[PDB]
Amino acid sequence: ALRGTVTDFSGFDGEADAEVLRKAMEGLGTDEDSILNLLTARSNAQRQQIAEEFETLFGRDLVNDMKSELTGKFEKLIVALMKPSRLYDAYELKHALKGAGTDEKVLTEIIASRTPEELRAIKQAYEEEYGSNLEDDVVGDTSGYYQEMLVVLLQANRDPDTAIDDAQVELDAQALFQAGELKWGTDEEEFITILGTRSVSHLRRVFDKYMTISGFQIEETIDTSGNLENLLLAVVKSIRSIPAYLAETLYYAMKGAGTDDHTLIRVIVSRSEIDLFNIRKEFRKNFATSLYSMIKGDTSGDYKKALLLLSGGEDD
Ligand SMILES: [Ca+2]
Ligand SMILES: [Ca+2]
Ligand SMILES: [Ca+2]
Repeated sequence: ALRGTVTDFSGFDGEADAEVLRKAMEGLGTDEDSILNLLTARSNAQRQQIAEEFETLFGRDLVNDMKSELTGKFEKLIVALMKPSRLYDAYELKHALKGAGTDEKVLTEIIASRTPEELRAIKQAYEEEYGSNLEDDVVGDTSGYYQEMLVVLLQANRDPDTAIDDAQVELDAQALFQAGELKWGTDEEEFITILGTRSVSHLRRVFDKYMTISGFQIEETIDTSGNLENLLLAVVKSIRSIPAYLAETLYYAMKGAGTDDHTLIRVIVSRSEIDLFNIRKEFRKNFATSLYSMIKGDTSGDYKKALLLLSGGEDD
């Protein structure tokens, strides 16, 4: 059901691939086309192998060469594509942890939308790479019940789908309606436990029960909102549908004045092998154009070409 848009290339020769990229860059001048045609059509594990082979051939590090050879957004994209899947979310989290200038958007997006499995892998990749504990660094660079919600979620311990108890559904719906009357400023532990810990299917029932109880959907309570409110929205939307949430994220990365390339790159690279196909379907369903068409319009050059190759779905 969950389908990315990049898969293992058939008849893969890592050595041949290394020589293509070498021909593309050796000398003054650069063949961005050959580079982006190659790497956007190889899976991430194949890219790591291509990098290995490149080093043995040329004696040179592949990513460093592409850092000097390439420029701007296109460089940032290619270098993102070269990060191993296993470390990519751990890296984007580190990049976003900066004490005062901490990038909450990224923390929220990743933690609210990743599965239990994905979180404990991220938590392990993060300690190996950076020699510190993800939860502690998060705690040290965040505050309030935003921090609390995050730590809870980082416990990667959500309830599994079981049999539905409508009485319990009645109570939580009632508890979240009341928490929302109090503007998410009281007994925060309670609604954190409900939203951060109860099962996916339980909570989808809760959202409907809530709408009966209140007249409005739970999203309409939150949206000029704080960090904690953005997290509740991200968690709620991720509960309803992860690809929808991530389609929405892509949309706002582009809808305004310029482009939030940081987000565009991250969502495409990190989702390219999990559920980007599903993301395209939600984006078309909910925003009335292909994801392809919005990339085409908001991006240019080789950067755009690579992004469209990764994504696909022109005739969506
Ligand atoms: Ca060159
Ligand atoms: Ca980043
Ligand atoms: Ca724009």
